[PDB]
Amino acid sequence: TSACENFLLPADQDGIQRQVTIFRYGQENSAPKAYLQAGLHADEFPGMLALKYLRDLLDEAARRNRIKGEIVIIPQANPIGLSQWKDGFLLGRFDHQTGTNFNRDYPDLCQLTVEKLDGQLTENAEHNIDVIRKTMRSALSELKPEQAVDVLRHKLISESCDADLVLDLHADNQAQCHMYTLTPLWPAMHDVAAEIDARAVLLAEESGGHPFDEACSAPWMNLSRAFPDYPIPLACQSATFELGSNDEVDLRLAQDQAEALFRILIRRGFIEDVHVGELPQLACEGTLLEAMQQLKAPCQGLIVYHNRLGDFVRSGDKVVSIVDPIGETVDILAHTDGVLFARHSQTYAYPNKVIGKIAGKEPL
Amino acid sequence: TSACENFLLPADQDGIQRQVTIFRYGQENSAPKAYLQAGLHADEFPGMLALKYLRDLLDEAARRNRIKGEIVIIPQANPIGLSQWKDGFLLGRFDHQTGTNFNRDYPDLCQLTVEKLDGQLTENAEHNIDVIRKTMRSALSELKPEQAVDVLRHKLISESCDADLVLDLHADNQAQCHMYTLTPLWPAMHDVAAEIDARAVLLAEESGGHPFDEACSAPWMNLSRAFPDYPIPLACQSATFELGSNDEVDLRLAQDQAEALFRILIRRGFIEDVHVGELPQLACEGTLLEAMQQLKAPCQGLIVYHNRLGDFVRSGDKVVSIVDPIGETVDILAHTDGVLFARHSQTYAYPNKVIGKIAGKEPLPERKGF
Ligand SMILES: [Mn+2]
Ligand SMILES: [Mn+2]
Ligand SMILES: [Zn+2]
Ligand SMILES: [Zn+2]
Repeated sequence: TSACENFLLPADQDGIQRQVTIFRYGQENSAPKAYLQAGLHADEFPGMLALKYLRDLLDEAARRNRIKGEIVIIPQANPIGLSQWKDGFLLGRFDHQTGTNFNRDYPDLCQLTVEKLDGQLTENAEHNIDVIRKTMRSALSELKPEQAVDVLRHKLISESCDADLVLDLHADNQAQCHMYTLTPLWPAMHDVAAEIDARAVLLAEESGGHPFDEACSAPWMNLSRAFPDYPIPLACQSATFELGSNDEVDLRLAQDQAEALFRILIRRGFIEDVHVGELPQLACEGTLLEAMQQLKAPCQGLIVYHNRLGDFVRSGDKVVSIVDPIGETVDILAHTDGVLFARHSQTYAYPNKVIGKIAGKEPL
Repeated sequence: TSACENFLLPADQDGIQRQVTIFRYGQENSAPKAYLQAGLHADEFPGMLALKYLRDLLDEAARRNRIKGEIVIIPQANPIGLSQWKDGFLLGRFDHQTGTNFNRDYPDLCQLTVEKLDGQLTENAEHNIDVIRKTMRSALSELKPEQAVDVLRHKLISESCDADLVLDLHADNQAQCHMYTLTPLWPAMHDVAAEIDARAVLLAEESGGHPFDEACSAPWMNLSRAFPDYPIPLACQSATFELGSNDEVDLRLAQDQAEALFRILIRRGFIEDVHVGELPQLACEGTLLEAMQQLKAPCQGLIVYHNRLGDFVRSGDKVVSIVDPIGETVDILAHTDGVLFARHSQTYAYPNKVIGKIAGKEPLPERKGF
């Protein structure tokens, strides 16, 4: 009662062909559609173990015949990064062959569909959703990527663009559970943030060079703006969950995160004959990404933190110092009030290294 | 206060010349000699901060004119590794240019001196120590390394081989404070182990491919065996201190470790007009390296630990599992009673990855030849 696909990438520079294993729990192309992936950055582990245990919960839901939609699970979304060992360490953030970030350069499904949708939209929002989703699938079918990493990105967006719910599971080098989403999907995804116990929710309409979560949700916002004459709702509700620290692999945590993801699926109509009960209290407000402070090391040296992970800090507070063991010490200050939701796992800096993050409000 | 030397390495593949900063607090070639280095593995930080604070303590001792010997301090013994960033991470264990481990392929000063010492030894132990140390310095003078990493290794052993006390400050990926020394320097270095609060003391006569600590202490043991007709004491007392986890950078800890290193220097006659007092409780017995179990991942996957760092584990206990999130789970057991003094910081495995260490007392059948 669970489908398993092993999608084969083309051979890399060493002639090695890698596979993306994809699990599907429901009725193909039916009902509501959910997409959950982990390990796009192959060195970010908590999502991998969480989806292993979410599978155990969905295996039971399938046996009890309780799966209402199509639920797509990819515990290891990036088998290219997962092979990239150097000197005994897994470096899973950048592609060795291209040097590019695994969570950048996704297709713009607005740019690829605006031409095709010219005469296809009506006053019926539900019609527009089905037309836009079919157009997106067609547009992607016409693309012929060659590099393993481009083929990987292509498959992942092909299997997620038409979903109602998309959770990209990530981690930071040393961080509290936090969430990113498209600004206008707040407060729509309050329930998701609450269930996973996010300690920061960071909002943007456009962030970097076309990341995966924005590749899924942004097109609905940009098409709405392209065709203001028609009802185009934000049909694909995507978010990035930073579930914790890159190396935070704990049995209890992964089980708790799997249970939270299961509760999210129940709340959004993927699981039948299960009572959830009261939504947990959200521990933070949604804030703009533009209001977040990156703490940067102005020089090389030891990273000495004066604040614990998750401390509420005030503008002017000494948060972290760079200590040259054969030289000088430099103090680095908070420039905004907020929560120090991220630091770093490797306590040595190079100049301009991001060594921490504070979720602020941008007051005036 | 102190002498400061900036020893220049030859230019690397990008034409960049790196320097090793060396501090000296005493006279020269004087009294007892101490050598302390940190960051030979450039991604191992606790020793770097500890020696910065040990310098603060020695600056004050120098101002008060209380340094009795020569004390040599190198907080960052490896400026080659310290530059080796890849994808925003510091890879400080292996040399990019040679592929070699920074703490391997040191000179065998027994092999380099046995020929020269043929007719130089007498019934006077103290004479033999001075003869062997002078011979070691000469033997090293004759060597002409060309590659930056070989020149670096050469300088570090040249400035440490003739020391009475050598502490090579290291860290492990995720570990409790623990110590390695030459088997016959146990119990001699019980005081050192006690002051640094080692939770494991691991003994070997020869470990891997010629590491630094053994390069300093082994020659005395091997020369004693080469010339059994003469008194050759273990003149150079070396140990490796794994001070904690690679990224364990804490003000309190570095200050506590600096204070402990200072107390070791006082106990061994390097600091005047300071009394130390009662030796702290030793937390563990000295055990053989061959009695230590390396836990190895038999396959790739998530590393899921069932035991906390520092837990006492029994033979047969499930300590760690390798979990393929799209496959099977494999359980890994303790095969000896002992303390799980090390695990690992990066909780994903490749086959044969060492993912933990248990300090046992019974020698294990598989642990021969390291
Ligand atoms: Mn400081
Ligand atoms: Mn398990
Ligand atoms: Zn990420
Ligand atoms: Zn080391």
